[PDB]
Amino acid sequence: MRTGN
Amino acid sequence: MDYILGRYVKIARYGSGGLVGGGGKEQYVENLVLWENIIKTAYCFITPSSYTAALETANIPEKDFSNCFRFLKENFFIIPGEYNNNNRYSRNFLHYQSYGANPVLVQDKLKNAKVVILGCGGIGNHVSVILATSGIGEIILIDNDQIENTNLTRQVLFSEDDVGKNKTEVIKRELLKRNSEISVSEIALNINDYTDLHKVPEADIWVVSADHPFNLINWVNKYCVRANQPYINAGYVNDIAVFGPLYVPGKTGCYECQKEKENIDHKIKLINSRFKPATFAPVNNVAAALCAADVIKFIGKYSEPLSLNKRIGIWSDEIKIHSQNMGRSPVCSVCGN
Amino acid sequence: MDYILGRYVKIARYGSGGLVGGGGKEQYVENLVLWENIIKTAYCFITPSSYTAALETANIPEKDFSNCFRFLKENFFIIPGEYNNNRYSRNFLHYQSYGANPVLVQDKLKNAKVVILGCGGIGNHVSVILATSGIGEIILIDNDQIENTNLTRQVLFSEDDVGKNKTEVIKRELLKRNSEISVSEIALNINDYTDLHKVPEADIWVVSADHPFNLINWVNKYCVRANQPYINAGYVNDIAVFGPLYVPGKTGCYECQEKENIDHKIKLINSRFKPATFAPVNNVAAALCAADVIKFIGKYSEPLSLNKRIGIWSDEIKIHSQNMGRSPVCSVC
Ligand SMILES: [Zn+2]
Ligand SMILES: [Zn+2]
Repeated sequence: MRTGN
Repeated sequence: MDYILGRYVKIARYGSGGLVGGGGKEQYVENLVLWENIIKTAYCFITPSSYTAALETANIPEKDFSNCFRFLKENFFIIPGEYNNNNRYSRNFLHYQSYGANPVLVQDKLKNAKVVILGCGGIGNHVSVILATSGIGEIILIDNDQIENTNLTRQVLFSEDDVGKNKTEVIKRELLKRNSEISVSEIALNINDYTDLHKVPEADIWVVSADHPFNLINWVNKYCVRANQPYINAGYVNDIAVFGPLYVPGKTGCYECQKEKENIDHKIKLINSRFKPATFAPVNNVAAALCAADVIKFIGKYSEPLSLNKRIGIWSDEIKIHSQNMGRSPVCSVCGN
Repeated sequence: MDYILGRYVKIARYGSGGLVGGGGKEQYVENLVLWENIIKTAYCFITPSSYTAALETANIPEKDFSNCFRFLKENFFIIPGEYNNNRYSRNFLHYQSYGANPVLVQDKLKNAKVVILGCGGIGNHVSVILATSGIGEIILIDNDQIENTNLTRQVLFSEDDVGKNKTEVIKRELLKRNSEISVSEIALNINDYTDLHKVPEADIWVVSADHPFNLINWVNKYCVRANQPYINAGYVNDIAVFGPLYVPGKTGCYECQEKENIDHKIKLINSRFKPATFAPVNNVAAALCAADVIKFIGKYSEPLSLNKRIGIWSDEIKIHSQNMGRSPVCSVC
């Protein structure tokens, strides 16, 4: 949840 | 000035009193006397009736019937008789009605909408089918990639035969095969630099789901902040479905707002360059569905899209959902002071 | 004994140290030095190498290394090189990320029989996910024809299919996507508790149907008298719902946890009920339902809905589960 989608 | 009980309200004796309506709007009323009076009032509205024509058939005091009426009306358990007009999008109508909206009106906004799907991999595949079948007028498919066999896991619109063909091509074929009343178009393009974004048309909203390169999202943002172009991001980080933020020019926060030495730094770069998402249909689909729900709301304008000023994440290996704040910041290097 | 780093791991500088891993396994490391040491040993496994080797490879203190190895191995950021071997290729990193041998998981699935009791919204979605994931055999159960008002959620149906039998179309569309699977159809609709007997035996029953209303109560009691696993899935208007996943002798079920004037209106109003459908809600319930089936059969991870009925709102950021574990005082078990 702390990076690309 | 007629009102009618929506077919989506179900009642049920519960605990002391009872429940009225189902879903997010479900109300629990503890006083049995009141709950029963609400049931009596609602029953008077099963057929399109005016406040008075309904009170006359009620065997309760005009004061109570009135409090019961106010209850039903604000929760949209009863709606204007006009909001009930066989159509192919008939199903969705009850949904809109439950949010105090005019089905027809909403449907109308969707038809005159133009939506862009940037990157037609797993996310854009599901988003486009939801939007297409829901009544979105024009869809622009932007992807210059080819279907492989390993893609048949989350890309619901593909059959093995399609292997070798263009994604944008197969999607359109499959979208029109499900809804011929809408128009679909393709744009052979792949956002490599920041310059390529100028090649994407203007539209109500941009659904950005492709995950390449690492900072693709950051260019779509930058670009869209200056282009006054609305957009929504969707995807995943392995097992976590993620959707949002939903960027809206002048009324929302952008992606960058709320934002390694010598040898170690090269090791960092090699390991990441070696990254390949641990894709999984369930995760891909949850991300796509909720993204589409937000695009229909943003365009239908009948309820607030969830991902406004937020990056939401839904876990798959544990009951958990969590959102990161992304509200407007005056101190922003992309759209600040 | 070779070990290889997973492709699904990522790393980044954050706050004081950094993040290792992506998704639910993502762990934040405070000590900037411990972080740096974790990436240093991970680096020795981009290409497969045994423990001993990597150690004589990385110039980090045998102490700090051992720690980093176990860390990476316990979170499954590093797996047995044999687990790194195809059609179901993109699903292998997922099972690998849970410390399972993808080929063995991919095998349990191939040898499973799943029944889809309801081929509407959930049925369609659950059905295509299981098929493209490799569920060997799928039993499609239903007795209804495709309509125009359905193209909204049933992602498999097209305009040109309107009128045809659902099971017929779902089956065609499935074999069309995964030609190595075995599908079948049974023209049937559960109208009474005695219809369930007509339903085959299988690894699991995906109870999607929502007609009659008390169909889930029927299935609960019947599946207990057949020691049959099933998972309920659907929605209550705008709230997606999946679970509980019933497992004989391991979990609980849907049973554990006179003023004639009003009761008339009540029944009359409830009989006019029509669900407020919405595809996004439909899809979420089906996606998660399917994730639970794949896990239940692959044994690599715990299904989320064991002993629980989960609800995912759509007009609000919220997920909530109603616990309902085993109970003695029950009308079924
Ligand atoms: Zn900003
Ligand atoms: Zn029980």
